[PDB]
Amino acid sequence: MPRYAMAIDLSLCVGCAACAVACKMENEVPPGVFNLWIREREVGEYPNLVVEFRPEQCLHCENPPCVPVCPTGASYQTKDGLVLVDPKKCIACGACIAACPYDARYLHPAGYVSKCTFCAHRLEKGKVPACVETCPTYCRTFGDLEDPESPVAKALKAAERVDVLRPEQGTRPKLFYLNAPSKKGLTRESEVH
Amino acid sequence: MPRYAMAIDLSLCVGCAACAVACKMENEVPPGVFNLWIREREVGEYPNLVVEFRPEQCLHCENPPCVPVCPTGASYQTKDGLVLVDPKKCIACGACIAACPYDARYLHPAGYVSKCTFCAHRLEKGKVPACVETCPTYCRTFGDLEDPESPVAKALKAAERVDVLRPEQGTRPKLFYLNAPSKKGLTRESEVH
Amino acid sequence: AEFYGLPNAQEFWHWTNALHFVLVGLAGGVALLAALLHLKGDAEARRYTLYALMLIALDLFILWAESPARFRFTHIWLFLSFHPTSPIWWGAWGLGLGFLTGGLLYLGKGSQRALAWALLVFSLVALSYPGLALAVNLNRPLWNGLMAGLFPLTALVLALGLAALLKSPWALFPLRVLAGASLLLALLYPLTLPPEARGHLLEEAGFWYGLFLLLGLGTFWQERLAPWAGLLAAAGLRALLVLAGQWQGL
Amino acid sequence: AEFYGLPNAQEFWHWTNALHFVLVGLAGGVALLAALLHLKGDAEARRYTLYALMLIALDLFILWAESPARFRFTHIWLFLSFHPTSPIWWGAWGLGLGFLTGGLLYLGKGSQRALAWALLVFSLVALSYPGLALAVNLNRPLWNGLMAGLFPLTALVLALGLAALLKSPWALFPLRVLAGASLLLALLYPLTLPPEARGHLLEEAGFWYGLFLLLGLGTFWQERLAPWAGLLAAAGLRALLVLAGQWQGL
Amino acid sequence: APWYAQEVKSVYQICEGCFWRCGIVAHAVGNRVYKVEGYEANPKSRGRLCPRGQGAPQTTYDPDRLKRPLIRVEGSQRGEGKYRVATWEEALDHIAKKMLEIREKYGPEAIAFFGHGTGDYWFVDFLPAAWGSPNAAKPSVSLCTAPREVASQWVFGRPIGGHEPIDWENARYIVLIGHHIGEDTHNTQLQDFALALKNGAKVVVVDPRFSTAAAKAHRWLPIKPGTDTALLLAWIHVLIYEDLYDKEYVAKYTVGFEELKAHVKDFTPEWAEKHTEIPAQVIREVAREMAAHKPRAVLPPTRHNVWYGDDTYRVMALLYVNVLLGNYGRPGGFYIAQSPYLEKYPLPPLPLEPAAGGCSGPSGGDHEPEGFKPRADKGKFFARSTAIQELIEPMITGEPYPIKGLFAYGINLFHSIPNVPRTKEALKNLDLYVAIDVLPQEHVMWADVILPEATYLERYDDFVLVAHKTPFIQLRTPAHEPLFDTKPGWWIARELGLRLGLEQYFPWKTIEEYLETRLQSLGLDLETMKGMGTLVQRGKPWLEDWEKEGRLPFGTASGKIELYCQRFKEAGHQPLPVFTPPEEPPEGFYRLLYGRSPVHTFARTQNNWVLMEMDPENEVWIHKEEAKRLGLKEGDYVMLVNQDGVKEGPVRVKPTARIRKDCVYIVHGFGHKAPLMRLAHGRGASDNYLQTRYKLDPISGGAGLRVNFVRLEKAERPRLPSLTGLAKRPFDER
Ligand SMILES: Nc1nc2c(c(=O)[nH]1)N[C@H]1C(S)=C(S)[C@@H](COP(=O)(O)OP(=O)(O)OC[C@H]3O[C@@H](n4cnc5c(=O)[nH]c(N)nc54)[C@H](O)[C@@H]3O)O[C@H]1N2
Ligand SMILES: Nc1nc2c(c(=O)[nH]1)N[C@H]1C(S)=C(S)[C@@H](COP(=O)(O)OP(=O)(O)OC[C@H]3O[C@@H](n4cnc5c(=O)[nH]c(N)nc54)[C@H](O)[C@@H]3O)O[C@H]1N2
Ligand SMILES: Oc1c(Cl)c(Cl)c(Cl)c(Cl)c1Cl
Ligand SMILES: Oc1c(Cl)c(Cl)c(Cl)c(Cl)c1Cl
Ligand code: SF4
Ligand code: SF4
Ligand code: SF4
Ligand code: SF4
Ligand code: SF4
Ligand code: SF4
Ligand code: SF4
Ligand code: SF4
Ligand code: SF4
Ligand SMILES: [Mo]
Repeated sequence: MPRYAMAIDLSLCVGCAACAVACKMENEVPPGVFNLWIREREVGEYPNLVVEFRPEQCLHCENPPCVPVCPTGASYQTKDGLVLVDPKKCIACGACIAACPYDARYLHPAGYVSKCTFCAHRLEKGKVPACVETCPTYCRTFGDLEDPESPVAKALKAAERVDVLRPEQGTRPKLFYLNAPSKKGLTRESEVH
Repeated sequence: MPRYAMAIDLSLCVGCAACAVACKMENEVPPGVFNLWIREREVGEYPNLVVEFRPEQCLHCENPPCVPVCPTGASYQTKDGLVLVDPKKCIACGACIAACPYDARYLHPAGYVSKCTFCAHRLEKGKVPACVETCPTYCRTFGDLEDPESPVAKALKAAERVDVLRPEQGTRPKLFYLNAPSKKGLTRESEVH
Repeated sequence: AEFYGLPNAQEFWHWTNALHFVLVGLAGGVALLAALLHLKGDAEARRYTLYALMLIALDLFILWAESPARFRFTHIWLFLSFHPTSPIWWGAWGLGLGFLTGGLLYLGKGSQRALAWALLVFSLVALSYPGLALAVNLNRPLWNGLMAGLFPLTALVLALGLAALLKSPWALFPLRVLAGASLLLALLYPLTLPPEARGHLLEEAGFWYGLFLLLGLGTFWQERLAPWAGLLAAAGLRALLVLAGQWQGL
Repeated sequence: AEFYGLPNAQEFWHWTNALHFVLVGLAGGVALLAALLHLKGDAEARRYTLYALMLIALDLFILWAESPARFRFTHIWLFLSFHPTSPIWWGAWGLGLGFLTGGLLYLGKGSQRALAWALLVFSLVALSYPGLALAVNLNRPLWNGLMAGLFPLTALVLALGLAALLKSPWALFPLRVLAGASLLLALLYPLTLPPEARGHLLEEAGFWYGLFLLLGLGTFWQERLAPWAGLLAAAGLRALLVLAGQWQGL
Repeated sequence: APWYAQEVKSVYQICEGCFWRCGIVAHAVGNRVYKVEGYEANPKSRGRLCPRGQGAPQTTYDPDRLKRPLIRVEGSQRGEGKYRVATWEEALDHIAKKMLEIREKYGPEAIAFFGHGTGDYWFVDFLPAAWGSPNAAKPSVSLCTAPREVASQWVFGRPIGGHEPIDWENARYIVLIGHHIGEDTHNTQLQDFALALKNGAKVVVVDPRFSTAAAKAHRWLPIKPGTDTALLLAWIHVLIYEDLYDKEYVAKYTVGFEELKAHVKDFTPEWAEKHTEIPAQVIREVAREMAAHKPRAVLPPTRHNVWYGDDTYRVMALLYVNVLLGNYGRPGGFYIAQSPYLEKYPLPPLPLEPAAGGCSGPSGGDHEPEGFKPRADKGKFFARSTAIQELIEPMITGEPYPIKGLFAYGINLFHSIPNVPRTKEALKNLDLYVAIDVLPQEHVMWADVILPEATYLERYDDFVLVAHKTPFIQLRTPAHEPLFDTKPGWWIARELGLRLGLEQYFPWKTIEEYLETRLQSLGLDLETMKGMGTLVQRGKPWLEDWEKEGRLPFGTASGKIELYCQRFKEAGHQPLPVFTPPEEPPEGFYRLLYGRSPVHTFARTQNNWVLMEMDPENEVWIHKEEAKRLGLKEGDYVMLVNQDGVKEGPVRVKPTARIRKDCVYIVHGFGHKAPLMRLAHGRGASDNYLQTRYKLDPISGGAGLRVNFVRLEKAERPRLPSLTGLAKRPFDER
């Protein structure tokens, strides 16, 4: 009944990779694969140099292309907006990896697809995700989008600007980048070459 | 040698179609068609009500899809960045209309295709375009993008944010929108209902 | 939502053009039949060449009679320049040269197998350019890549459907193979679109679309309904995609 | 441009899932030959029905063999859930009901030639699903709408190529017709992509791409070159599009 | 082919697009103005122009534009549309003959003169007085500005004027009450408002509707309609009681500040929030923030003020807040506007001269024994201005004597005066009704004699003087000669003036003769005036410039803050307690709000193809949730029915939220029933045809319009001609 979301204030992100390492420890994510990673890009020339530190992970899209594509039904979207995988029905076919626009998904060495989970295991015991917990810069917030006392809700309200990766896709990403450092918005590789 | 562009401050635009009427008059654009129009869209409920006023017209794309697709060579891009039509070669096939992602062109009743000209007629004799001159609010700026002194260059340098329509086609528009009213950026019909 | 003035988002290609689209299909595909016939050395190669010439003439005549610049006489520029990136330019040269090539074939002058291979290549240019005249407009969500597949296969169902009404024995089998291909790709077409575009195709058309899909199934039933059904499905499908795909839409 | 950790942008369908793509082409294509040969009454309807059962079974083995989830036996769910939105789901049943149906037809029981109508339907589902399993991913620029057309055309080039090597009189001509349709759409494909997607395709594959296009031109020369040359072209293109399109790219 | 490559002739010319009268350059090629532009030196345009200014020239090249005089076929009813062409000579004789008859058995006061636009000087200010009728009026007085002009005359000794004196460029905090800037598209104030925003000017908008100006505001207060005086009184209370006001300023330039403090004792932000519906914290915060910025915090007074019957009180209160902030005459919001010096053309005094009243008896003293018959609306309200809407009754009942005969010089009888049925009864009963206009509107075709005026581009007009920081004088020169059988208003007035014994008035034989005399006075001639289109003179704007000279401006020597000892005495109340809870809409109904389209002027631009093509119809604004309970969606049409049963043609419904649930809003000027104006005929709903009733302001003659309620009834989409088809009719000067 709530709508779960994450917001990252890029004006404060320094791209130390604490959240990324906190995730790997908690969810014991295996070597070679990542639920969360950081992307750092410069937009250039001296008087006007800009560096964007951007953590990336499952955005738990509100209209996820990775769910419909699943033959088994292991890829499901929850009543509060988490996209999860039930490994019991997963046939490790990769259809969801093909349909995910963000590279958030991987094949776990135990034979099923995995990805960030919004720390489902903590959300039920009433705790905040591990990446949100460790953050030194206080730049990431979480909560129910519909509850206006939520740390995501209050941050979205305070942001000067709000962006999302590949909005042109169908998805409705529920991970919001707040104050993007470059005036043109979130950095893209086509805007370099 | 210059690279011609236009900048419109949306924080100042009030959608009084002055520019749209001035162009109609200056360029003798016949009745059922328009080189310039204003779109107005509201975003949101009671305590967060934003209204975006947006003039739309040829963006004189740097990578214009409306040029390669032309059979005759009527549709052409100038060395300074102007996209124009040599009516002497135009066969009114409508290929350029199919290819423009911005509804910027039309079939003029004289038998050829037309559209915003960046007032090439005034540019050549050292004047600024009709839309730019008649504008109570002073929200539009024009110039050579390469000259740090030109009014567009300055406007872009002083902007809080810069946006362009359908950036994901890869046309590289040369009509820049400054300081958009909504935190999420330029308004799209898809983010409605 | 509200405007002062209006964006120029109205239909630029009319019922008139959609007709040109059905015709150039016929034209091109009959020029392919005439080429392949001259190549087997079959006796019917002569009159199929007359027809491909007629349909080429009928198509250039309505391309010109429907042009807003029909009396400004600017089409000459189509032929005095080089625009390799433009489908319509390719189309003008394929048909045009394909009409000379097929002209000499008819008049037994300027060689004859070397002219039949030429007709073969120019008729592939003419069968190929329509789907690409649509498909290169990546801003129009309905004119996706399949248009480059749907248009060539459908131009063949038109030519073979015609050949079979004229009672040529070789064609009622290729007509069923190519009509099966066209109807399968036409049925999977909507499933290839982003949700909002499929929903737009279904609202604005479909019921017409779905009727053209059923229709074409009669190409596998009764012997003399088979070419009519195949002709009308292939032409209905071509015109419907041309009228319904002129949308930028968000 | 620089990362701490890495996006999971690694290839997800390897050379083994490119091999299955080629076999399900055959499996679905031959299952179509079989039902049509039934429906038509042909003496060969049996020979081809037991081939399609082997090709189908070979593929379903390669499908489980290459799955990292094999010894976890999770495939039973492929058959215990309803998931109409999923190309792969439709291919599990299309090849599963297509198997039973081909069994009840080879063991001459249950029912006759009302069952060849069901085999025809299931073979169309099996011919259609890969093509859409790629095209459904609108985030992959190379896997555009044409995949839904290039895969069914290419699966029949594979089935008719096999059929022609097992010297069936009927197979050569339709193989050279669908091979022409296949090769012409394959040529138009690059011209259908946006410039960055095409550039990616020509640097990653291409040669390989332009090789298999050239190679395929061999279906229109001699015999016992023909079925081979069209068969290597169809499987080249199929495997290369699965391999080169796993790009997300900006 | 393009006009700018073809030979051109420019001229300095005033825009008649609306009454702001911007200075413009007109570019003609032969007999046609292709382009018009603002110009730098001119203090109004400064190089820019609004949409209406840019499109204004097409009326001159409109195929339906009126060309010949016309006289009503004898025996045909006024309304029925039967006319026969006439000669200027014959039409002008017919009018004087008729006018003289009314004057021999009734007197000259039996002729009302209504008018608007530049040439209203001739028809409304000059001709009427030279003829002896006090029944001269314009809608910009009792249907617009009267409430604030009266409030201003009593509080300061000055007008607010046509170019309202706000020092926008130094303003730091601005409070707009119903003032919609960006929709109301007066050139210079758009420019200034935009420059204020630009320099970090934070703007507060009070309006029951989220307008364009609200779209640029730091705060939007969605006030319950007709409740602004309670919000103004509570702000007066916060600046006085929290002790935030400018102490010195009141001490040196203010009379009776004490009466105000005691009056406002109980009007607290909690008393206000109850009627206003704006939270009490917000009411407090807004007054504090404005006090923190003084003297550079301004509540500029809006122009259209007739809203409800109490109006002069709301403006008085708004002016007290400005006084309490110390901003009048200081850089921040009010500079002091002086009128330019251009000497009048020498003439005998006029039979009736005006009374620019404000104090010590400016009502009916000269109207009682003073010569022979007072303006016919003399006892209806306190103030002395003539009210257009009150002199209409005298034509139906013959009450205060009788008004047979009426002139309408460029004034929309059926769109600018409420209660259209009553106005039609009144035209029925008249002996003579003349209308001077350009297009065949619905009220021009009810006239005995229609006279076609020449348009602003084909005409010379007496100079335009503008009171300003730097007073200036503007001159308009023809861009080309009149078309068809068209004549300028100066010429039509003189021609009627010679026919009714007024030769001493109208002596000059030509307008350039007339213009050379006033230019002599200043030190120039006609050709030089044409050279520098506009003339700026030296004046004053602050209080220092006044003060150092040992003078102050006003009325009586110290702005009287409560504001007027002689109303108190014989009228009743001095202070603005009339917050007077407003009558509410009955259930099933909505209050009818109205306003401007950035691209259309009042009603007269609805046949303009360049402008109708930008905005072809109006659209009714209803809250999203109301249109939903009703069964209305985006593209639906609806009829508006008022509390009195009047229905207004099908209008498009506009279910997007930016409005309270109490209300509904439509742009004024659509709904024409005038078949001869082919592209304005049958489009949108007319607000005026729905404004059946009005609450008379008992202080400032104004007719409160926002007192009408309307309900929506589902209707069919309308079937109308194609606008492009009509817009394409070629213009032929025959
Ligand atoms: N119901 C309602 N009434 C209103 C208003 C409202 O919002 N609602 N607004 C009020 C206000 S604020 C004002 S200021 C007034 C304005 O009221 P008006 O000035 O009466 O308004 P318009 O509708 O422009 O009418 C102008 C008339 O003058 C004619 N005309 C235009 N140019 C010329 C010219 O050069 N010469 C001549 N002879 N005629 C010309 C036009 O054809 C038309 O007949 O109306 C007021 N009345
Ligand atoms: N484009 C264009 N511009 C013009 C004109 C034109 O014809 N066309 N005419 C000009 C003239 S002469 C005039 S008089 C003006 C008219 O324009 P204004 O002088 O600006 O008129 P207002 O009536 O103050 O403002 C209209 C706004 O008042 C609101 N309103 C209604 N009731 C209330 C209320 O009870 N309280 C509050 N706070 N607000 C309320 C409506 O919601 C609307 O948003 O514009 C002028 N400029
Ligand atoms: O077609 C299939 C593909 Cl591509 C994979 Cl990866 C799997 Cl596991 C299965 Cl079962 C089928 Cl049917
Ligand atoms: O295919 C064509 C189309 Cl669509 C047009 Cl509009 C024109 Cl003008 C020409 Cl010449 C050809 Cl070939
Ligand atoms: S903790 Fe914050 S700054 Fe560090 S990697 Fe995570 S998002 Fe970036
Ligand atoms: S890998 Fe697993 S979760 Fe992903 S689509 Fe296949 S079965 Fe579903
Ligand atoms: S980001 Fe990708 S993997 Fe995550 S929910 Fe969205 S589509 Fe699925
Ligand atoms: S929410 Fe949990 S699983 Fe997701 S990135 Fe944070 S710590 Fe990892
Ligand atoms: S003239 Fe200025 S305010 Fe008017 S539409 Fe153009 S940019 Fe906007
Ligand atoms: S319509 Fe004219 S400009 Fe456009 S592609 Fe055709 S010939 Fe070129
Ligand atoms: S805005 Fe239109 S005309 Fe201009 S370059 Fe882009 S597509 Fe071409
Ligand atoms: S720049 Fe030229 S074409 Fe563009 S709006 Fe202005 S006058 Fe029109
Ligand atoms: S404000 Fe606009 S319409 Fe009015 S006179 Fe000035 S330019 Fe003309
Ligand atoms: Mo007004």
